[PDB]
Amino acid sequence: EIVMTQSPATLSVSPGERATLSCRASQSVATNVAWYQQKPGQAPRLLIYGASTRATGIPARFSGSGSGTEFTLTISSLQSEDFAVYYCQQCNDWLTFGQGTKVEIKRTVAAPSVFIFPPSDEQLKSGTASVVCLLNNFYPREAKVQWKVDNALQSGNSQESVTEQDSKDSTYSLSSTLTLSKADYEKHKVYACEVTHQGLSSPVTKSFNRGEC
Amino acid sequence: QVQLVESGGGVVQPGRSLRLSCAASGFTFSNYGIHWVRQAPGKGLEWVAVISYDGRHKYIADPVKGRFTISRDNSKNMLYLQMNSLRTEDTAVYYCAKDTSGWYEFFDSWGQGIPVTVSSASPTSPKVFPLSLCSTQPDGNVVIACLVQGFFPQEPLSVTWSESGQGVTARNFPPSQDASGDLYTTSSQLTLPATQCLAGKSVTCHVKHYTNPS
Amino acid sequence: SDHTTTCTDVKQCRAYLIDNKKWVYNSGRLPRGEGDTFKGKLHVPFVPVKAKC
Repeated sequence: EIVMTQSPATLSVSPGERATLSCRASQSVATNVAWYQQKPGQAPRLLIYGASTRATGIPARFSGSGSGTEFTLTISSLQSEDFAVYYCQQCNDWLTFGQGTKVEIKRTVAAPSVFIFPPSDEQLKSGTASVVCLLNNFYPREAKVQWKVDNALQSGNSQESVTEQDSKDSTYSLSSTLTLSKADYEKHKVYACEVTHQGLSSPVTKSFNRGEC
Repeated sequence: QVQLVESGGGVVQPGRSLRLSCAASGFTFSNYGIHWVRQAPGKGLEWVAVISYDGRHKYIADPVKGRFTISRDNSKNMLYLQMNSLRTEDTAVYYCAKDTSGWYEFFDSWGQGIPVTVSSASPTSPKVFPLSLCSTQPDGNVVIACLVQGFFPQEPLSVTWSESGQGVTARNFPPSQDASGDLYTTSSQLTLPATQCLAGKSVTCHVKHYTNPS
Repeated sequence: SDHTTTCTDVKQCRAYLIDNKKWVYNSGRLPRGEGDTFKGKLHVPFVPVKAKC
């Protein structure tokens, strides 16, 4: 219907009155479009934070609050906090079709730099149990959200030959690069040693998945 | 109050009759409409209707209409959105708009469908214990390289789904086209000893809450 | 150009203009117009007068 080309985000660093503007390409993302200033996470608060982009609906902490501030249905990020961080797409469920807002991602100050945990286990008794020797290496809670893991098979800087899983936020909004020095037991078993070189901005971390032999 | 949250992403292969069961909370689903919006995590409330449950005529909305039959029950407060004969389009978080008299505006913490099927391969988690050479780290590397569980839902854990010490779980990574979640569950070296260290993976592929010690 | 989904139909929607651009005298064949004003006594041109013939 009224294609809601949402403005991408609600800018906020300190807790302040932002507006998760969510433009509509066709028209104003409005109550007829039923933009509803939704602050939809995947599971959490995946509902109309606004009410037809006019008043604070279900998923708002007054941060996805309903407000058509322009053609942009601003999911009003009033006092936007770290918990207010959500894709506050004023999701139009218009009268003809959805035509929902893509995203107006509210966000505040977050992502503290935590210690990249040296959760690096080598091709252990169960790690090397498979015919393919696999280390189980991580850099949990890495300072930045990015930790380009190089399992370093025998300290070999094994960015390759290692199932370096994405450095996802482990526990403190901080990356966890689940590296895995991986080969067919010809390299990863011979290089049973592994230093999961995963840390903030691809920092080489001595996460000692250093398997004996 | 609009908690018409669709049933979780249900793996009912394309052509099956999924159910985006948006079981509405108290949101006047009888006295106000409960639309169904089969929508992605950030696609926008693509309503299947401006469903006037209060009104006589539900202003059908094409965006989620089509194989996502909105089984909205006004009295029962459940926009069940039964994706009857669901084609490969249910795999999206079916937000359910409170289409009050056909004003499809709300949503909920909606689940989804999943018009696909995944083989139930091994739910094992390779529970590699703390750092092989070191084994003395601030977080004991109780690492569960979850085996290749063809169903992605590897449920990685540090101790048999208990105390979950700093679980650095690969997102069921498809390193083997399956739920190969390298759950480097960095339970504290004491947490592994103080609590259990049975590195859990309740991988729905061969669904079983694993308890592999690490 | 505002429009509301409460009536997807245009039927109940009761569109009603109002005007006062120029000014005309009311009548029975005229509803109670919003403007009860403009008592501008504009001449009638001709006048019944007693002539001779």
